[PDB]
Amino acid sequence: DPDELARRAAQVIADRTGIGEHDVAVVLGSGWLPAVAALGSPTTVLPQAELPGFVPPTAAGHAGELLSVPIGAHRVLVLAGRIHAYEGHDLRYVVHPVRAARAAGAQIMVLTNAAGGLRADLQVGQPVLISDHLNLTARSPLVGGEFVDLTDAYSPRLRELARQSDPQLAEGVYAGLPGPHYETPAEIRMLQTLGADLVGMSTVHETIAARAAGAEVLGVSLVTNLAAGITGEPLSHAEVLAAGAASATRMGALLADVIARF
Amino acid sequence: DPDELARRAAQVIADRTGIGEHDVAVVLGSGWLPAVAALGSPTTVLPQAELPGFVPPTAAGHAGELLSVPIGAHRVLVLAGRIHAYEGHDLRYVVHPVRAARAAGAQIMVLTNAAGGLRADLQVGQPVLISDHLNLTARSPLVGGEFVDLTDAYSPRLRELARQSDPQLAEGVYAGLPGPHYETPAEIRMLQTLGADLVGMSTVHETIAARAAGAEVLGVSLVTNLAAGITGEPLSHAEVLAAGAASATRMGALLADVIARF
Amino acid sequence: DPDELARRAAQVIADRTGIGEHDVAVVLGSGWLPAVAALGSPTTVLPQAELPGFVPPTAAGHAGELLSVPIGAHRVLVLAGRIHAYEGHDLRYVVHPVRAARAAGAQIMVLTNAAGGLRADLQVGQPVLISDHLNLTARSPLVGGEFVDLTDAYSPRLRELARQSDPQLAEGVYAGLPGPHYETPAEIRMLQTLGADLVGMSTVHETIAARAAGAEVLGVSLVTNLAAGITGEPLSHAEVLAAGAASATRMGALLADVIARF
Ligand SMILES: Nc1nc(=O)c2ncn([C@H]3C[C@H](O)[C@@H](CO)O3)c2[nH]1
Ligand SMILES: Nc1nc(=O)c2ncn([C@H]3C[C@H](O)[C@@H](CO)O3)c2[nH]1
Ligand SMILES: Nc1nc(=O)c2ncn([C@H]3C[C@H](O)[C@@H](CO)O3)c2[nH]1
Repeated sequence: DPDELARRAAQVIADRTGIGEHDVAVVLGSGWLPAVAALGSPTTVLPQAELPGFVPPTAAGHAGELLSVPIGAHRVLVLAGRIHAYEGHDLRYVVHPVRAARAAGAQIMVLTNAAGGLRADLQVGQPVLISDHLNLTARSPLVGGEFVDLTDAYSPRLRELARQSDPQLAEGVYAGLPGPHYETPAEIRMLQTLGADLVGMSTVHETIAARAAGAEVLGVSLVTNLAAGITGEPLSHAEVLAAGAASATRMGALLADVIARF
Repeated sequence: DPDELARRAAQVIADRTGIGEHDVAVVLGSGWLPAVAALGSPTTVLPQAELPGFVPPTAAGHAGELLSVPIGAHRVLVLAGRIHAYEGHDLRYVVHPVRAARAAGAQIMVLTNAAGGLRADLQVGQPVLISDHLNLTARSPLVGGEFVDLTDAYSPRLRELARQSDPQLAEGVYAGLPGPHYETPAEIRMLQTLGADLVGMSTVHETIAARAAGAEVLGVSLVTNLAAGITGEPLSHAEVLAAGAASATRMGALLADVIARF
Repeated sequence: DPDELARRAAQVIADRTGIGEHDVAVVLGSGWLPAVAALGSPTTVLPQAELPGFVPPTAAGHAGELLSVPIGAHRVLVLAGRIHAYEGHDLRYVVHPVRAARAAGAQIMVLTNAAGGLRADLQVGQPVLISDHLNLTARSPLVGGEFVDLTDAYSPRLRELARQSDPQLAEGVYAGLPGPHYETPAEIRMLQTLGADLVGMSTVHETIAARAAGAEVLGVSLVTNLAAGITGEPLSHAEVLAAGAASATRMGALLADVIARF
């Protein structure tokens, strides 16, 4: 039961961190791992394998960590190593950290990702608030009659707060596609016609899970590349990571500043 | 085998109803349950659990009913309680009532749903004939080489007939999305660009199954809300049901009048 | 493991054909089976059931063949009988022949299909190079962190080469949908707004698999019908096959000429 394992994850967190309430959570996207040191000093580092429900039962492999990091007046659960739908596991594992985090008291999820830039003004290394998404996975992490209203899925308030920290932060619609392949240029023209400014392979489920769980969502894309076909520059995951690395100190400091304003 | 269980469901129906041919079938959408009393007097009430193939093997729970209701010169199988793709069961259970109904002689499926209104003229409580759909689930209830031509999936004739009953019935394209989450406003702008007038979480599979089974389809959406972001009014399932309730007497009477014209 | 069975398929091929490297592969689409005799003389005919990984474990049935055909200075693996996603088997079986073929040395995949024509100039019996695709299946045949850049998924060079053979070959964006149902006219207007010139039920996975495997892709659609609603002419699979048959000699000769230019 996802809610059960989430509650049980949250007991482990509170137990092992000594912290009954982590007020905020962050999921670090592709390339955002080096941003951790910029976020602050982890006080607890929890192997995700030690937390109920974080690891898909099968396809074994050394999952990442959940950090408890004091950021301003918040204990923040920071997810380092996430599961993506394209790994082929149930979405419950994709969104488990949001649910676990919510069970541990997280009222804000900061959902970060690497994204391809579609909108003309967006440039590589530029962080972009997600104002909205297009879930183009044909999936939901919610599994029977759980309506969730997705109006303001990406809290305008958290965005204003984000902008108080960085007033020039652009915002954009993010299209979540399954991946793990990147888009054809024709897909990218499609996405633009669909109203996407950003394209990625995560986030949408986590946002939906977050909202269903009663949490607010700040989405932040790091534009790591302009989306396929826009310039002709070939996309690569190693370019996405390297872009995230080159931008990671700034991204961490951005998040720390923004999260402290929450 | 879906066709087998459908044939076997149809034997149960004919046996328990005493009616060899139900000429029409109705699937009642979200909120349309109170419309039953408006449809007429059920002569037989069949627990869906007593009909082969209606209940997904696992995820147990007290399924609904299939009513045999005389409506005009028709015995009409009326599905009260339906299964939605978002329940996570195979689409065969989503569309089993259409197939069962077709096996019991249904030549017309009346597929009703609650939908969010996208088109400018559509208002809450307004019934809307489905002129067509966008199946945006990336799925089909058909499972190997079963081509079905979906040209006129929503019989223009049944629509004209529907309009003979209610000449001001608008019509619209319905986008079937998986749910169970409602759309982001950005998704709703996407859908509009895609040509949808209505958005929901059912119908498309049933229509496809219906057409594959050789049956005609009248789709009717009750607009229960304007789609996300159009007004800013938050979407809720309880608003969808309450809208369906407020509109249910009319909807039942509409369907009874329309079905008798068939 | 798809790569393992692919390598093992390739050993079988090299063993049974006596040919260590098949430089090219062709997947024949719906209706393209009669084009085989036009392609050349098969030197080996391999039941797909005798090749590791070609047949889905369950849903048994007499799969087709993989032909080794000398075409110009190439040994070409020609897939006769393919698996489509709509058969409900894992995509690994959909794309196994591309992977097997790549393991047997194929550097070019020629991916042929029947498609519905959306673009105004496209006519029935007209072959159309795929310049790009819209993967509208919400799926990928790649299964964990396998980025594949899909920029130039359909090699412009192979297209120019194709055009050296037939300078009037049009090109078009192909939208791969799951099927097996054909589109509603509203879906077809959607697809056009999305930038599709052609619509089908295959190819996109094979292209993605091909590219992931390091192979170049020539896509060729035979326009078998104008897409749903464009003319009103009802779509049928038997029309698709008959169109493919009427056009098969030409299509085979086209492919033979084009493949020899590779
Ligand atoms: N879909 C998609 N298109 C892009 O151009 C793109 N650029 C970066 N990313 C993100 C998403 C993943 O975190 C990770 C993909 O491995 O990087 C992208 N995703
Ligand atoms: N997807 C979607 N968007 C809406 O705005 C909307 N409004 C009503 N409905 C319908 C569909 C289901 O029967 C049921 C959702 O629980 O109500 C909607 N479905
Ligand atoms: N989706 C779709 N729409 C069409 O109008 C259409 N016309 C031909 N085809 C192709 C695809 C399959 O090979 C096969 C469908 O059985 O024929 C189509 N596919």
